[PDB]
Amino acid sequence: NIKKNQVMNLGPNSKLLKEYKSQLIELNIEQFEAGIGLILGDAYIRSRDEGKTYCMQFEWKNKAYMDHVCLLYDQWVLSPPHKRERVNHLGNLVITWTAQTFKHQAFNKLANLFIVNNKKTIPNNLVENYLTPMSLAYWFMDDGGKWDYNKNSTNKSIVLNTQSFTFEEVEYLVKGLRNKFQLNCYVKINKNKPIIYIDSMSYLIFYNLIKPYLIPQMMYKLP
DNA sequence: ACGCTAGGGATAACCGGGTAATAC
DNA sequence: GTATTACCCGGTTATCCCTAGCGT
Ligand SMILES: [Ca+2]
Ligand SMILES: [Ca+2]
Ligand SMILES: [Ca+2]
Repeated sequence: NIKKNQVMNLGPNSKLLKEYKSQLIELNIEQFEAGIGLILGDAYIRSRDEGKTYCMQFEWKNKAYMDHVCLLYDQWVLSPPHKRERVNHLGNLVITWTAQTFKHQAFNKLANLFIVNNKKTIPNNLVENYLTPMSLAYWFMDDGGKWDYNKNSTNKSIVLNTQSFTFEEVEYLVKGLRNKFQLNCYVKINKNKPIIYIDSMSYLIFYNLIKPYLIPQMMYKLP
């Protein structure tokens, strides 16, 4: 075999790199299930060879969450998280962490569920067939948040920020969330765009499913 | 009198493209 | 000189959080 450490400094077209990539066949169960939530959430899955191979790009503010995701698909990620620091139009410095997998056919397994002809879509019964408690956990760590950010609140309502998807796509996601996980949720409007509102009634049932995957530095997102 | 929204803001993400390092 | 491609860019804004002030 070939160790990861031997190709953590070699160039992109390295012979030893390609032989290491041939040793890896598919994503493991944890990498696929989490991938679902990540692609629904904050991750970006892309092909440059028109569908032959795919890779995932990551960018987050939270260094620790970036570290956790990098460790997940450890064998798919060559480098440690890289730091950016950019100046925006106001003239403010913005600190963010970035990382990416190498391209590999194993990622086609994930991308074939979302990317159809360049543009990302959501299949009719995605949640019912593919979304697991682990998928919901990473999706929450990406898009999750509170409904009530007022200090001192009895409202334990969860929100999933899905402003990028169409109202139809989100409506279908709500159908899955209600049926598979018995969640009292529905679509709400924010900036003329859809979000998933989870009622405080289903908070216990939602928390129990995502407990065995949550990281401490992401516990602030919970009410 | 104050809980709870809808409205809003400066990000914290998401998109592709460019490049610099190997193979032949 | 052309193919390959992980790492690194810049464009750009929908995000997650914050809160005015509405509604009872
Ligand atoms: Ca997201
Ligand atoms: Ca996020
Ligand atoms: Ca976005």
